[PDB]
Amino acid sequence: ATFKVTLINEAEGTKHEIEVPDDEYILDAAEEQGYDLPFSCRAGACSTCAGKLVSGTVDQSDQSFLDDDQIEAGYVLTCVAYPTSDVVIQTHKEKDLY
Ligand code: FES
Repeated sequence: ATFKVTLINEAEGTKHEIEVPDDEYILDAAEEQGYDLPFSCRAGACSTCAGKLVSGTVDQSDQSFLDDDQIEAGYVLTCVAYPTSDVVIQTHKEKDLY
């Protein structure tokens, strides 16, 4: 399957839509589609690529940085997240972390 992923940059007031394969991480699909997003480690072990879910679900089983409460709050490391449905997510949310 292929899921629609909506990227929202609150500070910039932008909204971009991408199509993401069920077996591709969101960050990779975004870049391929023309949208560069923040990243550093690209391995699920930092917070640079953090985003926050608005709706939809992801599989980010490979991540290691976020604690359970952060995940509960809707945080996602885009570099290692696969969409599991259509998703609405806010990007550039690193600063929200502590
Ligand atoms: S860039 Fe480090 S966890 Fe995604």
